[PDB]
Amino acid sequence: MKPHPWFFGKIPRAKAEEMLSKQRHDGAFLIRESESAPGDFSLSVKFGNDVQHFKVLRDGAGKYFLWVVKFNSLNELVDYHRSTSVSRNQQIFLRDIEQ
Amino acid sequence: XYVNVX
Repeated sequence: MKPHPWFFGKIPRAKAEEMLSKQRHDGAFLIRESESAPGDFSLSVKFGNDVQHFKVLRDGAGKYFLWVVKFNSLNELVDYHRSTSVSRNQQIFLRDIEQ
Repeated sequence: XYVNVX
């Protein structure tokens, strides 16, 4: 198969912002491993000229989520948010980076 | 920070 082009591993928050601020399309994102919280994943995404950061949460049942809908994998969370906004105030749909 | 916390 093909590996996922959105997983960037352990990269700083500032480095994700520098990279995403240079993307052209709204929704360009990456998943990175948080340095502030070891073991947590951070979803960094571009909207307008800004770069917003979302913490990938895990509930008591071990399911991943951003708000209320629960997923069995990061892969499913990411794919679901290609057509459902990651934000409750803005319409930010995840779309792959131009590598 | 994080838009979704809390």
